[PDB]
Amino acid sequence: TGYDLSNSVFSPDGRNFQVEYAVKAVENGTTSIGIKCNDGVVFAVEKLITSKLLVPQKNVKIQVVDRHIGCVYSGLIPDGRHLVNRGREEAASFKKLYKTPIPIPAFADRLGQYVQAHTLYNSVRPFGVSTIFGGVDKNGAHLYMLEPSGSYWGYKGAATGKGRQSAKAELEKLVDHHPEGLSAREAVKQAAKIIYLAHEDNKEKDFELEISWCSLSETNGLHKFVKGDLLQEAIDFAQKEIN
Amino acid sequence: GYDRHITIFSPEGRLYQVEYAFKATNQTNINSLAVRGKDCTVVISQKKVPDKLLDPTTVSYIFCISRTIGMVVNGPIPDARNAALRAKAEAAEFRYKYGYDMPCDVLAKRMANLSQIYTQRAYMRPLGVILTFVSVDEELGPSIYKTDPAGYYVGYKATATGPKQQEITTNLENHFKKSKIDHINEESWEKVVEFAITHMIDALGTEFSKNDLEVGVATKDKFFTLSAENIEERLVAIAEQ
Amino acid sequence: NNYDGDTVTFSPTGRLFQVEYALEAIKQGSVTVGLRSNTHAVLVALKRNADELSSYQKKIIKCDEHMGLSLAGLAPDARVLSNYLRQQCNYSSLVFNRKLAVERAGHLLCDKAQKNTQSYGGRPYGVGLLIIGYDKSGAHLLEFQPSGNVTELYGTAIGARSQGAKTYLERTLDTFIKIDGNPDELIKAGVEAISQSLRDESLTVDNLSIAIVGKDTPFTIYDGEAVAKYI
Amino acid sequence: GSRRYDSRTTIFSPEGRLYQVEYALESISHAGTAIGIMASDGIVLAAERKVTSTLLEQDTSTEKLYKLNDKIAVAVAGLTADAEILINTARIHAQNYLKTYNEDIPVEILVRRLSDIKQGYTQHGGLRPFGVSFIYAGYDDRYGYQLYTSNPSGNYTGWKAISVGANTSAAQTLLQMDYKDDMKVDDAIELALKTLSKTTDSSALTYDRLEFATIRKGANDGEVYQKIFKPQEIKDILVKTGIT
Amino acid sequence: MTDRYSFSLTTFSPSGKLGQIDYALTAVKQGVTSLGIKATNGVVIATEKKSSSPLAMSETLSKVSLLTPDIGAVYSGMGPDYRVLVDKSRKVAHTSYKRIYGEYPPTKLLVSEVAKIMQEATQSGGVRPFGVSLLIAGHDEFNGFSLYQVDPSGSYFPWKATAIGKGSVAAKTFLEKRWNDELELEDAIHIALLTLKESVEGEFNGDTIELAIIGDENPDLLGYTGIPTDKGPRFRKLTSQEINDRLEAL
Amino acid sequence: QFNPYGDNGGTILGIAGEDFAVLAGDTRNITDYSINSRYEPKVFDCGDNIVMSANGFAADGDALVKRFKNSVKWYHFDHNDKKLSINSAARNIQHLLYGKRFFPYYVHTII
Amino acid sequence: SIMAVTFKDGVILGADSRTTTGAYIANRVTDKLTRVHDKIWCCRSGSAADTQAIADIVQYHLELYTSQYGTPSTETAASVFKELCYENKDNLTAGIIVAGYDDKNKGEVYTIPLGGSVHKLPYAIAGSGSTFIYGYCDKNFRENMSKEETVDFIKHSLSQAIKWDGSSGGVIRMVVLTAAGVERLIFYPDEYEQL
Amino acid sequence: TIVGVKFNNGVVIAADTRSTQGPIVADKNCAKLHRISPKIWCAGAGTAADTEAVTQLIGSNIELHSLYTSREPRVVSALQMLKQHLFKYQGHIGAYLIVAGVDPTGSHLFSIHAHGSTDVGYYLSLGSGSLAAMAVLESHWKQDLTKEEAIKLASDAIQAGIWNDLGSGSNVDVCVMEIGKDAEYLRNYLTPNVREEKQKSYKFPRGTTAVLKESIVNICDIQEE
Amino acid sequence: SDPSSINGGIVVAMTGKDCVAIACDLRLGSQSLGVSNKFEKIFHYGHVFLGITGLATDVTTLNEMFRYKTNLYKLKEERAIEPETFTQLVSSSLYERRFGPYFVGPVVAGINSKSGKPFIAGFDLIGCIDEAKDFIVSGTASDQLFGMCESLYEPNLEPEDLFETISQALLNAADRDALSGWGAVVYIIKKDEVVKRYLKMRQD
Ligand SMILES: [Cl-]
Ligand SMILES: [Cl-]
Ligand SMILES: [Mg+2]
Ligand SMILES: [Mg+2]
Ligand SMILES: [Mg+2]
Repeated sequence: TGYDLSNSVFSPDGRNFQVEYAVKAVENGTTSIGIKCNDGVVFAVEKLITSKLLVPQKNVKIQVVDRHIGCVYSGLIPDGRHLVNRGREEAASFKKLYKTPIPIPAFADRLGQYVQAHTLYNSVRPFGVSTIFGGVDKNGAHLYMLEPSGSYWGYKGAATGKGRQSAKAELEKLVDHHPEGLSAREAVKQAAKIIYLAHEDNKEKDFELEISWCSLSETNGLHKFVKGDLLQEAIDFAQKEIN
Repeated sequence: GYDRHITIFSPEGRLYQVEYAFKATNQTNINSLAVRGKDCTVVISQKKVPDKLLDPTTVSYIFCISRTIGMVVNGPIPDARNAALRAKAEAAEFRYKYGYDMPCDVLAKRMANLSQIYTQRAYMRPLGVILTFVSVDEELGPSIYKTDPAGYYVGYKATATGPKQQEITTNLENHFKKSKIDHINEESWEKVVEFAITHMIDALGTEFSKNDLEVGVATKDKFFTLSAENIEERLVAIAEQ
Repeated sequence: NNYDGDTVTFSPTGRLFQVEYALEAIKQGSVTVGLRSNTHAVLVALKRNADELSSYQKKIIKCDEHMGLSLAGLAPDARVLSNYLRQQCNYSSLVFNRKLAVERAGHLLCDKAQKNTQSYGGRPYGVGLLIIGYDKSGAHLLEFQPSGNVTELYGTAIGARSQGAKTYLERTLDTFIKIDGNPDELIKAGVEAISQSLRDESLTVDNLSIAIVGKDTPFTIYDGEAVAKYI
Repeated sequence: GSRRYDSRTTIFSPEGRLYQVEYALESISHAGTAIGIMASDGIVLAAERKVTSTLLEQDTSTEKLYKLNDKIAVAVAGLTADAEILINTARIHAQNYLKTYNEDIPVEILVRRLSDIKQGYTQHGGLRPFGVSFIYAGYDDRYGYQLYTSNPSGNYTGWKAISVGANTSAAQTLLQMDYKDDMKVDDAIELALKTLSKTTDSSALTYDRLEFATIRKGANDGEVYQKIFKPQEIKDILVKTGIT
Repeated sequence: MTDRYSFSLTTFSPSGKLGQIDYALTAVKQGVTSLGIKATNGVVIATEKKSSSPLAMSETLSKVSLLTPDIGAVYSGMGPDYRVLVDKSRKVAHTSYKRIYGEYPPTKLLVSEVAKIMQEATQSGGVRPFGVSLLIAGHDEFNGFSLYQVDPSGSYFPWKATAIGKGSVAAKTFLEKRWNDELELEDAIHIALLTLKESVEGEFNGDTIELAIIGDENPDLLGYTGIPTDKGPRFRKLTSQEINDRLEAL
Repeated sequence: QFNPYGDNGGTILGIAGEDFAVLAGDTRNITDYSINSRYEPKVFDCGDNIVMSANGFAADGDALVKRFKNSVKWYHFDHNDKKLSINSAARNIQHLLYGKRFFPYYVHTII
Repeated sequence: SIMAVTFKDGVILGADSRTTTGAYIANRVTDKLTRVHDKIWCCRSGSAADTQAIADIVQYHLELYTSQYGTPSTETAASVFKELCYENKDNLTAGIIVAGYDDKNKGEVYTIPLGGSVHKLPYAIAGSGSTFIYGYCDKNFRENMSKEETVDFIKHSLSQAIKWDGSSGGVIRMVVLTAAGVERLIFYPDEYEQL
Repeated sequence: TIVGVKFNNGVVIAADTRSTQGPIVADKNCAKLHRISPKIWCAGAGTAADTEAVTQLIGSNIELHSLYTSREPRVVSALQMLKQHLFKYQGHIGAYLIVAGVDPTGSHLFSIHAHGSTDVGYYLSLGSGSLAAMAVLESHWKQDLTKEEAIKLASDAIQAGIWNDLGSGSNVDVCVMEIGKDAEYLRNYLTPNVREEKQKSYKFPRGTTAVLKESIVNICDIQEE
Repeated sequence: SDPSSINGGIVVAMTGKDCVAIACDLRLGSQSLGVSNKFEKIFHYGHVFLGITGLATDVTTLNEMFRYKTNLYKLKEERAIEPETFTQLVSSSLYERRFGPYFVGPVVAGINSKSGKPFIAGFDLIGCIDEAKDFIVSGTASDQLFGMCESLYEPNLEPEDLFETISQALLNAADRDALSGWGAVVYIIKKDEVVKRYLKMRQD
């Protein structure tokens, strides 16, 4: 034993226990989800209201990369911010050289390679976040989810955090009941519901819902936050479904 | 017992971190197979999409390194993509510096040397992957060259990699014992892919749908992967005889 | 236990013990309170002395004309972080002729603290900060933790016995937020809040430290007989 | 991080000893014995090759005696590969001195330089020391014939007669017994071989298990000649002195 | 990142042993047998092509490698370590010699450069020693034919004949009885094949044996004509057929 | 060839009274024979009851004033809001100017 | 004398074949139409060494781009050229016209003059001999020409450029970029001089 | 004067043998034909030290590359390595080369200039006598030349330079690289400039020169005994 | 101003039958001013001889450099360097200073100890090898030396005849150069004996 004391060390299994311990930090975090719709993607996250002293709608968790990519994550929040800062550098240098905004699959690998690099040495710690991200490019909509190991895949729906099992079950129903697809406005409503349903795992404290979306028709392929009436409409739909 | 944590010699003269990287290779539970035709080199690999939420089009362990070279990986995807990106960069740099397309065997050697360095230098860990490079080389013809975490590499008539590699290896061995040639004597790549799939079915003892497989084909001056419908056509031909 | 030797090591449950130990240094530090209305933001800090011959350690640092913070924990780390804020506030002014947003100031602190938690050789910052400011979107109050977590709040408190002041503010939330255009009443609420964290000792003239920033009020610190008014 | 695996090669023990230097000296104590004897008219270098084979090509082999320049030579005891690193450095230093001052390097200056390099590895860098002890045999016009020794600590000392490697305790006693100040090279040759013959762990001392050299003013008029003995010449001097 | 292993991973133990070098030698012991024999008019180096799979093409894996036109190398131990050493050995022959003196280095000096690289892996920061022992055969104008062994420590010794790896102890005893100072190259090749048969279990033929010589100049292998002083490489790898021909007269 | 310097004209004047001081300057900014601005302030209040003007090449003048104003700000931070005396400001400006001795601020400064 | 012209089915690149060292024609059969990708080519003018070095670097960048992100756009290729030409403007003398065919965007033409600036145009002319055909090309160019019309337009235009510019001459090379593929054309002096 | 001429089954290069410092002839029999690899040769004009040095360097790296890849070297590899090196040094390495050779891809002929620009052709010429040579090549070259015709054309182009260009002179060196064959280096293929016998012998009577001192020089090492 | 003609001086080398000869003047000056008449320009490393003309500081520096390199060569190789090998070493060493060269005109002379073949070679200041059969010239009166050598020289001269030819080539060439003369030395080299002769010449 001792194989779990240092990053980048293979155990006799062929496992990197430090990365597996980083996953535990992710599992401890709040719930975040991603839904791929007809012409775009929708991101949503659970924000635990630790106290009444928290200013509503101020501690924004979802982050934009470039102008067409949204990123949300569960686990250690600073680690997620560090990853997004890198993502923004990667996207900037891509656009600087190639002119076109970075494609989502291209952007996914940039994060993937960077996170994977933090599993190669004992002088660094793995990332304590699973990141759900995506957006619209020339080839259409893309949704991704990126783990501490650097592993990522494309998704129809994605979920991570403490209420991931509950969320996943809900996402699987949507995939089955909508083979032709889901609209952007529908996805926002469904996203609100799923976060509310996934809040049963964090039922002690009350929470604040935060949603964002990129859609070719609804937002011109740009990342925007769901605000005001459209947000309230989604909250009402969500509250109706739990009762 | 820190001789098991970093790449230094144990009293037996062994490198345990290298041996444990070999074990990570089978973590995906995927089997790959590569064979050579007359004009082509075919590589097939099991495709497993366990989650319904996954976009199955993005789930792949076959990579297009250059126009001519293709690479299938046995091991975790992060290390797989690490190796893929490097191999792409190395292939591009080679063409720029030396004015011709990097051969499959030379790329394999280069990646093998990089892997060797990780077994000797302490700060760098080995990658938990086995890289199988395929092409139709302009000098050597159809080529299969495979690299592992030890930094070892060699050319192959055919090869198999994964948990059930031995069953596939023996199946292929027995075929080449009959035919007494170093390749599949077939004109079209379509029939070489059919051979590859047929012999994987026989070795593993499992039937395959169009979404259970992943196929890569190398011809002269290009390497390409088959779509689900291209594979379906391949599976239909197998069943009809 | 075996996973607290350095900041680069997760525990089997996914915890970073060196960060948690740095968090512990804040709890040992003297209490400080932050709270705001829509017009003004106030810092109140209980300063700590070594003995009767010694001075009372300063708790509040000015970062710009419109921004500053109070500290709890390792004071030298607060000097490093406050110096960084001063530079960032200053870079924003010189280059963009733009006063640095309090929210963006928090984002910069978060990212600076984060780098120290993921790299080998270094250590996390051993201090907590309460940043107040008045920018283009009004009054603000932030709470900085050396884990990297920064949080915008109406009011809060950090340090030893800070839970008492934090509960008081949680009750008074609806009252003190409405104290607009009245600095003295907002400070009173802050002085009354920090009083809920006192035991044995009481607020004296060289014990209490208060700071305020607002609409037409530059960040100014009050010490000595300037705070006798509020005792 | 990396600290976990650091042996810390450059630290003191509680007793004030340098661990790695002490262990390097232990390594050197198993190496083939090398002897240096200084006379009034020259210096002798004798050394024992370690358990050789009949299939070893002796006439082209060199593991003990090396040439630094025309005036200075060294006998090695320890890791041969380590010694060659230092030898090439020493050879360069001598050439640098010659280029700068247009005079051959004084023996002590060369010895000090190599000894300073060894010292560095014991104080900084975190690397293992060179597992090598040298016997320097050389001549210059200031001090004449000189014998020095250096060890992994980087400490060097001057000698009339000295041994390094295996069985130095026994060897040094035998040299101390028969050495005299008015001794000559031919007598010193005999003493060196007699000492090795008694201290050797082998059954008998033969030509194929020896390297031998002399630095003589026995060169035509006021100048110095180095003589690295050939296998046949070592065989002849063994018969002459009456050992075989 | 940065390589933070700036300290030695090979250190002296209380007994005076350098553990990592000893363990590297143990890895060499496990390696497949290779040997070298020096004749009056040439040198022969040989080893077994231990194929890891019958599907593998063992011709693509070269255990015997050309370093210069007149110098060749073979090994026992870890193949990947050998491969990178050959790359460095080939390059150092150019950078530290040919680009200076306009000619290829003599065997002993190229061996010295290889030895130096292996010594440095035994002392430098954050590296393990090379897990190979090399046998380097070669020729040059002023030293003639020579055969050198190079160990993980960086130590090197010239040999009349020797063996390394699996069955070296038995093979060296076999060579001691057969070797003399009047051997012709063909006699050395014959002895090499006899010695190598003892350590081989399975198939013993031109396809499972790798054998090269340092002998006469090969003007047919030069690639060009028109310069009298250039007469072609002395290094030559024997073909599968050429080996089998000599196995009939075995 | 690129000439990194220019001449923005103008003229400044400082007079020290018994218990007061004045620093005057025209508001015209020019290049060659053209007027850039009829009102471009040249004399600045730098805080701590100090006024400053760097006349000549306006780009270097604006840079210097900007850097001195900055120095006043940091002097307060580093030395407990102590007032920067005019003699201390003068010495500080000497170091700002001489810091670019081999690529000068092409200005005549007065405080 | 180089030019690139967009038309209905795609784009055509055209160039002369003269390379000069002063008044000596160092090469009379030069190929100034160079390939940076399957259907992205460029026209080179100025220093032959600079323009070759640039084109080689671009080809490397687009080969690596393709391996990671698939086929690049013509706009992307022009941006890589621009980045090299702009950032190394003090040390380069290169006037390049980038032309390519997408299926989505069809035929596109970008010109990159000395400074390193980029200009997207329906057609572009460059090189020393371009000066003499500004009037002709402006008067005779139409959008959505046929392949045969565009070939005639380039042939006639470069013919005049060759006629008047001593730095230009030899054969008129052309490269046609369409959905159909890549076609190389050549026109000899006896053909184009009598026009 | 250096030339290169393609033919049916390969390529031939040729060169004169004059080296000059100003109006003076430094060497009358200089070797301007260099070997990069066994079947890749190049001729060099311009600064002599540069053509030699740049050829040796690339030839060294080509050899190492050939060993690394287990393949025979290609002309495009030497061409690419040369041009990138020369380009990097912005023409300051005064090497003007004609690179030719045969490899598994076929037979090739290229020119290289000091600033790093390369050109392809069936016939090429470089140096101060390139205009005299090119005049001959433009007059007599045709497609589908035989080996014998190409050698003739190549040497005739060099002769044009020898006679008409003052920067060129002495002898003609040739190298023929045919596909599927060893490259044949023909040093002093033509010798049309042998000096005539002198009218007089200038051998002096012994003791003609006045001497002050004599002494034996010790070249041997320090002696034994 | 021109570094190659501040100090002045010349060197010439010739081949004979089983012998070589190398000679040089003894002048060192500061343009018009004569400073030394004992500045020898020929050095030797074992049996290989090297003459160096040009800037005197570089002549001295290179000598010290090649002594340095040939001494290490000998320790490692366990044999003396040969003329052909040394020639390549000189070329290599000079070209490494391609864009900051030593202002010299080296001349190598010697006999291969194994083959017995006579060898001479010349270089430019940056390493180009001129390996002539007949003769090599260098220095401020190289034009003069070229004319003398080209007319006086004939192949296969015996050592004692070769001495007269090279001596008259140097002497009469130096007498037509303002920056050469002030004495002269001639080395006659055979496979295992070397004779050095100082020549009597006009001292203006
Ligand atoms: Cl490599
Ligand atoms: Cl061109
Ligand atoms: Mg490692
Ligand atoms: Mg024209
Ligand atoms: Mg004179």
